[PDB]
Amino acid sequence: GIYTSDRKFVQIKEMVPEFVVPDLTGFKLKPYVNYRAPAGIDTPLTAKALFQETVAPAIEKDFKEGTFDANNLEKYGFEPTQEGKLFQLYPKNFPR
Amino acid sequence: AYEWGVRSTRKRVYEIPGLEPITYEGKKHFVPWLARPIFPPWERGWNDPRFHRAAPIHEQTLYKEEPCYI
Amino acid sequence: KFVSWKSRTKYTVKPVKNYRMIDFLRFRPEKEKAPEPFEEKVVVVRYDPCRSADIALVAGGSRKRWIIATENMKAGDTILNSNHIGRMAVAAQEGDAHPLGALPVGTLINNVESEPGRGAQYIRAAGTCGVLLRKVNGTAIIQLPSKRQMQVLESCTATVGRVSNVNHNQRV
Amino acid sequence: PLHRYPVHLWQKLRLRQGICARLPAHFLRSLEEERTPTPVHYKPHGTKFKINPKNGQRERVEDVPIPVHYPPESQQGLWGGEGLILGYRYANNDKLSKRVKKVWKPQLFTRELYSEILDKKFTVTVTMRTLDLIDEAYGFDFYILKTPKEDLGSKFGMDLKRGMLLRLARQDPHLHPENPERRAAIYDKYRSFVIPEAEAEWVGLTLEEALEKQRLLEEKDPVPLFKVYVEELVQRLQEQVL
Amino acid sequence: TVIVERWWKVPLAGEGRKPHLHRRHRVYKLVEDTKHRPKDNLELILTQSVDEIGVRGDLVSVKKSVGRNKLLSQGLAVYASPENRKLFEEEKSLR
RNA sequence: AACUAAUCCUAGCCCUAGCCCUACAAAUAUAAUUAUACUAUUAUAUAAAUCAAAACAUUUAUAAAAGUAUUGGAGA
RNA sequence: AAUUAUAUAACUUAUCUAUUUUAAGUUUGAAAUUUC
Repeated sequence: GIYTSDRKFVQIKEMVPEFVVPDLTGFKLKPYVNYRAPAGIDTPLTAKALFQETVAPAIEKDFKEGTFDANNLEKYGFEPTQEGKLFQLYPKNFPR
Repeated sequence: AYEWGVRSTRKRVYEIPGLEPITYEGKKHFVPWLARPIFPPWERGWNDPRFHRAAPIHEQTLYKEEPCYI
Repeated sequence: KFVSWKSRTKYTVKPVKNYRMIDFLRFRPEKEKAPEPFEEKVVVVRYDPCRSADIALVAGGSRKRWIIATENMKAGDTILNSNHIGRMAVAAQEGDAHPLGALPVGTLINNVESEPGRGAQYIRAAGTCGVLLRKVNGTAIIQLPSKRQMQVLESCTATVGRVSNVNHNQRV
Repeated sequence: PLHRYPVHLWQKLRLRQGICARLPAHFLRSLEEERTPTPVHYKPHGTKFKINPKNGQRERVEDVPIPVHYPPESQQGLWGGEGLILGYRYANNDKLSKRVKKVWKPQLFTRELYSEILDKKFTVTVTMRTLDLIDEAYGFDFYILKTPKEDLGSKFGMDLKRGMLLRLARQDPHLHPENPERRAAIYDKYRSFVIPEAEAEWVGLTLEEALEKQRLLEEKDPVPLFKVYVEELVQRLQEQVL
Repeated sequence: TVIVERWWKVPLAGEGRKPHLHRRHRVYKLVEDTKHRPKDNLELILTQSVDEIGVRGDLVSVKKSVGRNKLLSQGLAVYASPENRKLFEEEKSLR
């Protein structure tokens, strides 16, 4: 909140965080996993991998079809700016 | 001593044509080795009553030349 | 760059948090008057904490302002202020502000200014009086408290009489 | 330990490495080259031979330059090589007399000079020697352009030279506005100093300014990896089509 | 302009050394200084009229600051290049 | 064979050689380490003296020629 | 004291400025030299 003149506190509803709680009913993921469960080989997601998984198929299909142009790069998922999204990747404007 | 003016206050490179002097605007902070940038008026994007200033009486739309003595 | 303690927007005669805003330019033509002889009333002779001499509250016409008090200035007195330089001398009463051309030779004066338009800088202390040593046409000789006898134009304003605490020099 | 290169070579290494190497070759040559200012207060020995003390025989000679101080105000003015001489004097020009601390002041002045190239009259600090040089130079504009930096002894004059050189280089219509015919005459009159625009920009630039300017030239916004992958993906796909 | 010369000879350093200055080597002799002299002559043409030193457009030789402080300062004189020298003197033929 | 005590060998260092160098979060210059406006913002003079001249005053270093000539209260 | 004292500072003359027809003197003294 913000303290106004005379040192009087005025709570700002916007600046007070709202806890968004997921619905855990019916969710099979729990604090622990069985020792029975084998571990998976780590494959961290990266910009190249994300581009390959999501962006590459769209461009590949369009390029073969010939319907690819620089103007439509945003169609494949490019964001010229992060402004306007509740969660902005850069500059980071959201709490975890 | 009577002072004309409030007693409180009392106890080249740019002109050159063809080039523009470099300034610390890129630095985003003052550095002694760079020239002072020219700063245009700042736009907050919203109106703040705390920093809002009431306009002079004459600029008011309700301004009337005749004086009303209240 | 220091925040001024004289932070009052408008000149006032009420004590200011007290300090009273004094005016050392005696003849400021007040509202509804021509730049000619006008009269003011000495409402009260109070003491200024920030000045050695006691200040006389001079109220005339539509404007009220504090000023330094002369030797005999007291509450309820009527004080005249004239800018007109008459061919003949203008009647002089103790403490009145007139051009040195108006003043007659030999009158004790105070709150004099070395240069026309400079404003009062001398004889503002208690018990200090400047003698109008000589007067000719537009020139007059004023003996300032520094012992420097200086010649100034008649445009300079002189207030008749000695400053308050007349016997300050006679203190033993 | 001991440094492989002496301290003086540290400056050389810094110039030879980093953004300094990336600086324009023309500007680097101007910085690297050093030209001695014209002697004004001292003369080199006329004869190349003198008597050696120990052997009492004729020997080769050396020159001792007199110390002359050029204040930064000269860099903000146009001084014709004159400067303040700080040191000691012997009164009456005899060694037998007293030694007096003396500061020798050349007569300094502030004067206005007309520039044809800039079509403006500039009021600047100047000395009498500069005024004679301007007349000898066949014009104030000639003096700024003809005189080298050291002989000119003025950062503002070099800055004026930078503006004049760029004005000549670009054939900018800013010269003598509304008088195109007069503009050509000035360019023709000072045609000798026409140079490439890139060189003219860097004439007289300070080292700190040059480094920042080069940094500004080479600074480029980060590439969105989406675009980079788009270009890479298209190139590979285009190659595959072949 | 001021001209000075070292009083004391400094020992020669040779092909590849610098002589080491000392206190007596730091004393200098004034061979000539314009300050002590009266102003030296300077060549100037006239852009306006001055009393009894000629009239606008003529070429006059006057002591340096005397001409500068009086003539050039008021605008009476200007610096004389050869090109404007002929032009200014030519104007006198027309004057 | 006694109490107090004592015993030990590496912690590391030193000098040359070689080599130059170009390698968490959060908070912070405001009052540093104070999560957001205030208030514009900033180092560096001959190096001196001490010291030597038995004091002190000009002065007093910091490959061969050669510690020679020269310089110096011709003295350190 | 005796002898001085172009540390500076002033004036005068230069200087430097207006118009127009720091140096050298001297003085103060930062001081210096010698003695009582």
